[PDB]
Amino acid sequence: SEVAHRFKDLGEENFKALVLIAFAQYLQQCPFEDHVKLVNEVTEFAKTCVADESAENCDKSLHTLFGDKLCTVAADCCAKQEPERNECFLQHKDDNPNLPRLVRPEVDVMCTAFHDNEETFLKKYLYEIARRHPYFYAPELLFFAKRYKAAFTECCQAADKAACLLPKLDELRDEGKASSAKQRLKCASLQKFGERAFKAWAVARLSQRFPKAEFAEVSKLVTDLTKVHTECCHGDLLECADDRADLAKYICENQDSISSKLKECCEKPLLEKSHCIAEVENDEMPADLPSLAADFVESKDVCKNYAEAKDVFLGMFLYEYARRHPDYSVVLLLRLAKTYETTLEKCCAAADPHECYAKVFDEFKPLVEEPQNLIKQNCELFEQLGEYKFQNALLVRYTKKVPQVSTPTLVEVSRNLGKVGSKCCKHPEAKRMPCAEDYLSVVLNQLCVLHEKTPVSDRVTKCCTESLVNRRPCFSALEVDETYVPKEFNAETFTFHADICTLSEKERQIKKQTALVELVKHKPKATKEQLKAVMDDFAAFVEKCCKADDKETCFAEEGKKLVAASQAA
Ligand SMILES: CCCc1oc(CCC(=O)O)c(C(=O)O)c1C
Ligand SMILES: CCCc1oc(CCC(=O)O)c(C(=O)O)c1C
Repeated sequence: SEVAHRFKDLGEENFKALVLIAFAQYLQQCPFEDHVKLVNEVTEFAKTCVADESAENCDKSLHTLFGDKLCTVAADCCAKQEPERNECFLQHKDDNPNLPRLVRPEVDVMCTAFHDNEETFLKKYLYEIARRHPYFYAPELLFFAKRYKAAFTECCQAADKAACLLPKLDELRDEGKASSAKQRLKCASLQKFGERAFKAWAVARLSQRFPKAEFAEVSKLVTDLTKVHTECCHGDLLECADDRADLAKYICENQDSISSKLKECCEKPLLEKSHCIAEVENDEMPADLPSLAADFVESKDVCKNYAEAKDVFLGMFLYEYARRHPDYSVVLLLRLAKTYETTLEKCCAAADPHECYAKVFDEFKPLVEEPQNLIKQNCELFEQLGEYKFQNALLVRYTKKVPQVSTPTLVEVSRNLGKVGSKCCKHPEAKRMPCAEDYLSVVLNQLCVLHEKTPVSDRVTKCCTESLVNRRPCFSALEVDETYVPKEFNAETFTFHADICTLSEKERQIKKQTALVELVKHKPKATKEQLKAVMDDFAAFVEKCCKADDKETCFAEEGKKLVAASQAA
């Protein structure tokens, strides 16, 4: 029995949680009650299996069972069988489910609901997160849940909870979104590009983090990590969590052979141990390391070694280059590796290979400078404009690049891209590139998966599917879509009401940014000069109307003077 297997390994508490997440992720629209129902029914069945490992259908695979249990509450998907049936669900996951925004009751109600029923208050948290983020890294969701519990458990018995809980909950919402985004990139890499693409990413990333580890060690770590994510991304949450535990054990047992910063991590609870290991900083770089040119460009055996085991050889190149460049972003290292490979492919087919591939490092110089100049520029701009204005600048840029993309996606993607400014610019040159460019890769992947749902721009498609590692350079190279036909104004789109006054300070900027997008789509060829001079107007329209006697009509009146002056510029 497979269910029995995993149950013992995970226990009843984790087993129940993971199954709840699996269900909320497949059928995101179904109510909490129903999932809870199916979870218990499934959990009890598991209990009978532990005992009689041949009872009902304890012989079956998790998918069969899980699928049949969901099919008692959903249709075409359920008509199919085994493989096809499961693939069906995976394809129907919704990255942008039409779910009501989630509002949180006053501190008092929460603590009551938490204290009264603790298991229920937590199961609902997992449910509400899993259904909105169909790809959240399961094992990590269990880690946030405990952290969530610790928040209430501590803050509800204090002097002023509002002050103690609200903050800690915000820190959790944000970090939970970042995590969700990082994991969405991992699944997309695996699902749209193949495991080879993910392995390459892992080697480079783990080699930067574990500089002292041996190639054969990193390779072992990479092979295992790949399996973990291959399972979590395919919906095999139980085995994923299981496998992820093993990997954490291994790493801790063999610390000395991997990194010296793993100590603090291995001295804590499972869930906290895994999370800690995944986020540990880079170990110090080994002292006396030879020059890369030695074994990779000067040696005359290059082509022979490349021919013998193209995969191991390139893998070794990446590890060697990555380990000594924690200052480079993972995508840049992958671009370098791609450049080196392309060179051996053509060069090793020449008369004198050596001569041909002798200057490959001169091919790197341009690739290393592009990212550095981009970062240097944009951080200088960020420092001058501040976050809000920087996001506006990016908003104008991206809309002009890909005007067809829906206004909600553009606004979300641009705001996020703009956060790269606060998140990375404060770091010194040395750590800026990994921070900025790898973060940009997560954000642009967001754009790509949201866009794939309803394609409207061949330019977004091409840049999203051509190369995983070149996405950022592809997007940056775009300027203005010259074939784009300007949109025609819509009264409703630019009519500001008094309801924007109740909305939070941020919910306002968001509205103004939404208006800026619509503007740009209407006047692509407009300049940043006019745009600014118009934005400041909208600001005025809010302050007036919002504080001017009983006026819900000012919105139509003040809005009239607005559009009038807006149609003029
Ligand atoms: C095996 C090395 C430690 C490690 O690293 C990662 C990826 C973190 C990242 O993406 O940078 C994980 C994980 O995904 O669970 C673990 C465990
Ligand atoms: C901090 C980096 C974020 C960033 O900055 C730019 C402006 C580049 C330029 O000045 O051309 C882009 C982009 O064009 O896509 C991105 C992404």
